[PDB]
Amino acid sequence: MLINNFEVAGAFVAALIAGFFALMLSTTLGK
Amino acid sequence: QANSLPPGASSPIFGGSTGGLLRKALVEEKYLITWGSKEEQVFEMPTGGAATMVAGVNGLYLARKEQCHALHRQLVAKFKIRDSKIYRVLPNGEQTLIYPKDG
Amino acid sequence: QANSLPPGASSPIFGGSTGGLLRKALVEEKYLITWGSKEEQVFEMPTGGAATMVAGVNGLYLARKEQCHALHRQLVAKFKIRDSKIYRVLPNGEQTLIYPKDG
Amino acid sequence: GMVSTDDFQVGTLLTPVNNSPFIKFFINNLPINRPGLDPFFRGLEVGMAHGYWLFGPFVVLGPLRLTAFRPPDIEQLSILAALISAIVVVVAGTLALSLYATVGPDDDTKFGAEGWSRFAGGWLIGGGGGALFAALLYLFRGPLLVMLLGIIPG
Amino acid sequence: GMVSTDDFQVGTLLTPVNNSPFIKFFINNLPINRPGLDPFFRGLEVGMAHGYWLFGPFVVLGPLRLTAFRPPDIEQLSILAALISAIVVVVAGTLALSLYATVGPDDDTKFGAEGWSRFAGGWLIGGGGGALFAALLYLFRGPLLVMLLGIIPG
Amino acid sequence: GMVSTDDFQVGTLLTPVNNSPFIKFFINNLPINRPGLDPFFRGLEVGMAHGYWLFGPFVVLGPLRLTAFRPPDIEQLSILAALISAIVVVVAGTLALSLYATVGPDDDTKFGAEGWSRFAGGWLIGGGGGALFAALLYLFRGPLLVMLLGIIPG
Amino acid sequence: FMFLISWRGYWQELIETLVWAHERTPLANLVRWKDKPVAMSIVQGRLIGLAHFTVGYILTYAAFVIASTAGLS
Amino acid sequence: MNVYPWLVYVTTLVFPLVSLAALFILIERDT
Amino acid sequence: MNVYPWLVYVTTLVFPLVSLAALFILIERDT
Amino acid sequence: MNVYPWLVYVTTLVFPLVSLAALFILIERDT
Amino acid sequence: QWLTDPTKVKPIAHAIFDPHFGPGAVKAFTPEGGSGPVNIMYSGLYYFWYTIGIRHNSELYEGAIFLILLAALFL
Ligand code: CLA
Ligand code: CLA
Ligand code: CLA
Ligand code: CLA
Ligand code: CLA
Ligand code: CLA
Ligand SMILES: CC1=C(/C=C/C(C)=C/C=C/C(C)=C/C=C/C=C(C)/C=C/C=C(C)/C=C/C2=C(C)C(=O)CCC2(C)C)C(C)(C)CCC1=O
Ligand SMILES: CC1=C(/C=C/C(C)=C/C=C/C(C)=C/C=C/C=C(C)/C=C/C=C(C)/C=C/C2=C(C)CCCC2(C)C)C(C)(C)CCC1
Ligand SMILES: CC1=C(/C=C/C(C)=C/C=CC(/C)=C/C=C/C=C(C)/C=C/C=C(C)/C=C/C2=C(C)CCCC2(C)C)C(C)(C)CCC1
Ligand SMILES: CC1=C(/C=C/C(C)=C/C=CC(/C)=C/C=C/C=C(C)/C=C/C=C(C)/C=C/C2=C(C)CCCC2(C)C)C(C)(C)CCC1
Ligand SMILES: CC1=C(/C=C/C(C)=C\C=C\C(C)=C\C=C\C=C(C)\C=C\C=C(C)/C=C/C2=C(C)CCCC2(C)C)C(C)(C)CCC1
Ligand SMILES: CC(C)=CCC/C(C)=C\CC/C(C)=C\CC/C(C)=C/CC1=C(C)C(=O)c2ccccc2C1=O
Repeated sequence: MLINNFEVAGAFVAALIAGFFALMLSTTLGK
Repeated sequence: QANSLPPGASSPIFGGSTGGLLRKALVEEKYLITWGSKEEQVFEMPTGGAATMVAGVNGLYLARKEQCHALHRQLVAKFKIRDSKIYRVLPNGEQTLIYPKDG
Repeated sequence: QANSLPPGASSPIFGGSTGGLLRKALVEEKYLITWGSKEEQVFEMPTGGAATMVAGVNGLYLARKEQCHALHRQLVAKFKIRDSKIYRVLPNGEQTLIYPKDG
Repeated sequence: GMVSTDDFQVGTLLTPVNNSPFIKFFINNLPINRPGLDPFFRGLEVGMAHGYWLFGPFVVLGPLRLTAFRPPDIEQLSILAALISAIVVVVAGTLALSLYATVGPDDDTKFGAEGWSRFAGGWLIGGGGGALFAALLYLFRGPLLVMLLGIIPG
Repeated sequence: GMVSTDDFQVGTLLTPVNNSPFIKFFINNLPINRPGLDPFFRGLEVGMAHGYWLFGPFVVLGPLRLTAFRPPDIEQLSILAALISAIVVVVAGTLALSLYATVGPDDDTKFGAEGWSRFAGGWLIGGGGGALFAALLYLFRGPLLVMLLGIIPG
Repeated sequence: GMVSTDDFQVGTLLTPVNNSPFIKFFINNLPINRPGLDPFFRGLEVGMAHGYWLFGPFVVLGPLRLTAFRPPDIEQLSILAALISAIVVVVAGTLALSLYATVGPDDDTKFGAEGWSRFAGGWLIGGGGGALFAALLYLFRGPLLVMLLGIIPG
Repeated sequence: FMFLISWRGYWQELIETLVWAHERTPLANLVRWKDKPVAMSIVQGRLIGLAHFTVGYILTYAAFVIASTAGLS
Repeated sequence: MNVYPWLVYVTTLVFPLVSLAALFILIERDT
Repeated sequence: MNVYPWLVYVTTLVFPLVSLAALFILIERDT
Repeated sequence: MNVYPWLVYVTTLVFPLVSLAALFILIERDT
Repeated sequence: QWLTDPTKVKPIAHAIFDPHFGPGAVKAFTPEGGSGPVNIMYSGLYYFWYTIGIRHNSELYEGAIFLILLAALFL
């Protein structure tokens, strides 16, 4: 059994948390 | 810059609130209360929060003359300070005395 | 017009090339060499081709200072002219001497 | 350190939502604040983004949407109705911008009444075009969302 | 009473066709005269009104119109032909407006040559858009002029 | 006689490719050089010419073209694909024009950043319109290139 | 009943917070009102509450007195 | 039936928004 | 039947209006 | 299959050209 | 599906969405019993995940979640 769309959406919520922290780190590295 | 004090008056320490000036202070009118304090002490802002004023001459820009006259009655009823003078600042930089108009 | 010689200098006979001036001479800087010839004699252009200088003072506008300096060294090494003066020309028309500085 | 004010009398706060440099880069290079742009192009880009997204709720959620309706023959009426709906919403926004313009704006943009009318005009063309472009990509989402070359022969 | 002249050397009459206050409100707020408008938006609104009505005579009266032709198979050809006809009439108007602009206009507008070229540009986009909008609502007049919900099932 | 140079120090050659008077009338009345035009109209006309020709290689040469495909049901997909392809090429040109505009142009045009943004906006609207107009004439070239009146009855 | 019970100075202070929220929202403080948002006046608050009370009264009873009598059968 | 539906679209939807825009011009432009 | 119809559309319809517009530019612009 | 192909269009085609346009704005504007 | 027969069926990296493929390549990168074109994995991760004891796609999913949140923690 493969992975449905709801768990891919949960992985995208987790990646959004990761993307926010990457977006904060890259800008404060740019200072 | 746009809210520069007259020479002789120093700014009280306030951390900035959201209740202060709006676009009317840029385009129509704003107001300025200038008083003299003998020490550094803590007064409630008329727009929310608390500020600390220093010994000497302190000036504060407000959106509204009733905000200034409420600040003035707070200084009288708490700190016995009666030399507040209230100016109306126009956006070109003109300053006129509107309390005490008698002197 | 946009490339006008100083009064006293005459243009050498050249049929104009494509190696010459570009937009930088309009917008940033250009350079001007003036030399003194005793006769009309045939010299290689630094930008390609051949030109003839007439007797008198000849002025030429070039994009770089090295083109003017190479033209001056070719005039020394072939035709024995050592009074070339190289100037730096700004787009507003202000004139300064850059070769020789010492005199 | 994070919450400062510069001007402590103006009723505003310098906060990481306000004062961090990537949001200031995003907002100051969103079209209405992006430097070196005529108001017409600003309204055009705002219109294209808006009119592109405005097609979507009308085609998924509107009165012509179901799988219980009549074939996908109703789907073309759905795309056409959603396209007209997004254009008329852009027209109402254009009416809003140009009624703002024609009574004479006072605002922190340095647009005139003429500048906001350029914005209104760009808004209308960009919005109707964004509606049309979203409708064309919705018509083309059959071959877009699969490998079209492969089921077709030759 | 009704007819005055208010500068009697100037060959004009000030008449309730001329000088009624709602007629002056109408004419003075048609888009070529409505104050606070950049010439492009004036052209845009003039084009949209004109290009919208220009689709009609070509579709009802053109070479492809009748009930004795081949089904509504020719009706899509009628709508497309009238659409192209109204856009090319708008293109001829654009050519007219911009030949007016490029030879250097002297008129009671304070448009320049550049201002009349903005009007020509807005005329073209608005006119072709008004043609396209009248074509889409003419495609939609089947469901528009009936209660569409009610004959479709589910 | 023909290869003159007028400013002989400027690296130029006035040649009959350069200095024929009909070539100067052609180039100096191309839209970017045509006097009396606002930059928006110049961009609009450049866009319409470009977007009209840009449809063609995508519909003849693109991934949906052949007579060995599935009836002429695929030809509507071909016309739609070429239409979206030409509009996205115009969008990329608009992005190019406005990345040129937003960074501060220094050029022989007397356009500002705002004038080049007007040109970018006109380029986008004209190019998408030229793509749409070429798509509509390529929906109509069946009846356009025959005597359509004549094979229809009544 | 909102206009009838809740009165003016609540709504005036609420509109002052809304005025602050509009002048500090980017992409939106560039759109300005021509007439300053204030709360409705005291008499206007009474009148708009009366107008809604009256409109709702009449339409509620008209709906009842027509559909209950037409639905007798 | 005996209906002009386009007239309902004009006078109940288009013309009132038209009229409110005209009264907006009447009540907001100075002179 | 050997016909190029698009060419008839170019030089009998489009190109004469093109030519009258170009001649209008030739006869109505000063210098 | 289990593909989000619209995401492939966004992040492999649209978002790189988006990013190069944004980086062009970063590297070509004075202050 | 690879745990049921590790010696015949090949490891799969990920699936392909490239709109440039014609029909020959679409059927070429599709395996037998597959519903579209994929990449055949040549990096040994299935053998890695077998030896370290992953037996389900749900354990692979919680591994994916844990590595995204551990990356979020390090940023
Ligand atoms: C808020 C409550 C609500 C909601 C969610 C809906 C929703 C809907 N109604 Mg509706 N309706 C409502 C109240 C509501 N109605 C009321 C009070 C009435 C009056 C009695 C009606 C009368 C009505 C009728 C007559 C019809 C509907 C219909 C519909 C459907 C489609 C309409 C449409 O596309 O609009 C368009 C939507 C938009 C233009 C945009 C939506 C707003 C966007 C998505 C907000 C996005 C914000 C964003 C996320 C945040 C910013 C992001 C940024 C910071 C990056 C839709 C599902 C139609 C239908 O067929 O029913 C199924 C229909 O014919 N309604
Ligand atoms: C030879 C002359 C001629 C001919 C044959 C036509 C033929 C037609 N006209 Mg027309 N027209 C003409 C001259 C002509 N017109 C002139 C001189 C004017 C004044 C400039 C107009 C202005 C006009 C308008 C405003 C409309 C037509 C419409 C139509 C179509 C109506 C029939 C139909 O399909 O029902 C279908 C009926 C509808 C689809 C109407 C639906 C309801 C509409 C959308 C409400 C909004 C209409 C409103 C009045 C316009 C906005 C006003 C603005 C100030 C806000 C028909 C094709 C209609 C049309 O173009 O259809 C797309 C229509 O809306 N004409
Ligand atoms: C004036 C006389 C006249 C009239 C009424 C017509 C009418 C018509 N011709 Mg025709 N024709 C004429 C003379 C005329 N022709 C002449 C002299 C020739 C040259 C020999 C031709 C050659 C010709 C050909 C070859 C064809 C026609 C065709 C047609 C039909 C459609 C064409 C069309 O849509 O045009 C477009 C119409 C417009 C762009 C707008 C019309 C004008 C508007 C409605 C005026 C509105 C003013 C408004 C009411 C007042 C302002 C209002 C404001 C104050 C509010 C149409 C019924 C076609 C056909 O198929 O026949 C059936 C066709 O192929 N004609
Ligand atoms: C130059 C070599 C070349 C040529 C001629 C082609 C041609 C083609 N390719 Mg291709 N390709 C190439 C190299 C080339 N490719 C390379 C290096 C790659 C990368 C590996 C690809 C990958 C590729 C893919 C994936 C696909 C193609 C496809 C195609 C076809 C349509 C694409 C299209 O419409 O583009 C658009 C064309 C334009 C927007 C304009 C063309 C340029 C104009 C005509 C120049 C005009 C100049 C003018 C005459 C002079 C000025 C006139 C003025 C002075 C008056 C087409 C026949 C598609 C296909 O289906 O194959 C059949 C397809 O899917 N190619
Ligand atoms: C006391 C009551 C009151 C009254 C009579 C007015 C009256 C007015 N206001 Mg004000 N206003 C008020 C309170 C009031 N306001 C308050 C409490 C605030 C917040 C501080 C504002 C802030 C405000 C601003 C910024 C502006 C006005 C403006 C106006 C004028 C036009 C109304 C309008 O814009 O339509 C507004 C319509 C709605 C609120 C309905 C919302 C419907 C939704 C959005 C769907 C509509 C669809 C549409 C197509 C949008 C979809 C696209 C979108 C998703 C992009 C009008 C005379 C404008 C003006 O001065 O004109 C030049 C103007 O710029 N007002
Ligand atoms: C960082 C490693 C990585 C790599 C190389 C790939 C590669 C790929 N992915 Mg995947 N993806 C990843 C992480 C990764 N992904 C993660 C962690 C998730 C869970 C949220 C996903 C969610 C995902 C989905 C739903 C899909 C893909 C798909 C694809 C394929 C097409 C590209 C695409 O649109 O996806 C877009 C991916 C996202 C929008 C989210 C990715 C988030 C990652 C972590 C950002 C990467 C940042 C990176 C570490 C920084 C490197 C910078 C460097 C350039 C200097 C492609 C082969 C598609 C596919 O299956 O092909 C047929 C598909 O539909 N990915
Ligand atoms: C919320 C919500 C949803 C989600 C919708 C969404 C919006 C889902 C999320 C979609 C996305 C697009 C999440 C973004 C993942 C991007 C990531 C991890 C980036 C890493 C970049 C990195 C490490 C950088 C390295 C870098 C550093 C640090 C530098 O210093 C400079 C270089 C470089 C840039 C390379 C759902 C609908 C799905 C569910 C319901 C729901 O509520
Ligand atoms: C004077 C008057 C009158 C008359 C009127 C008339 C004449 C009418 C009309 C009318 C009309 C004539 C109307 C119209 C209209 C329109 C419209 C409403 C339009 C539109 C459009 C659009 C919206 C478009 C869009 C677009 C663009 C632009 C771009 C791209 C494409 C598209 C499509 C998207 C009477 C006596 C009766 C009354 C009083 C007043
Ligand atoms: C903030 C942000 C975000 C969000 C975003 C969003 C919200 C999204 C989106 C989106 C969108 C919303 C997009 C869009 C778009 C669009 C387009 C791309 C358009 C277009 C168009 C066109 C192209 C048109 C054209 C035309 C014209 C104009 C004229 C004529 C007609 C035509 C059609 C041709 C996030 C958080 C996530 C991340 C970070 C940032
Ligand atoms: C140089 C020359 C030549 C060449 C030429 C050429 C190259 C060609 C061409 C051509 C072309 C290339 C043409 C074109 C065109 C076009 C057009 C005509 C267009 C259009 C359009 C339109 C009309 C659009 C519209 C619209 C809009 C804008 C918006 C909305 C949508 C629409 C669609 C409506 C020769 C040698 C031969 C001769 C001499 C001169
Ligand atoms: C996921 C994954 C991965 C990664 C990994 C990592 C990087 C990590 C980790 C890690 C982990 C997963 C871990 C863990 C752990 C656990 C623990 C650590 C536990 C516990 C418990 C307890 C209960 C304890 C208790 C105690 C204490 C408290 C102290 C000491 C002593 C005693 C025992 C008492 C890999 C790539 C390989 C593959 C696939 C996926
Ligand atoms: C030209 C024109 C009218 C355009 C239409 C303008 C547009 C877009 C919507 C129309 C306005 C709307 C819908 C609301 C605003 C009314 C408002 C300030 C209500 C708050 C308020 C409430 C709730 C009370 O209970 C109350 C009680 C006693 C005294 C005062 C108040 C009071 O102030």
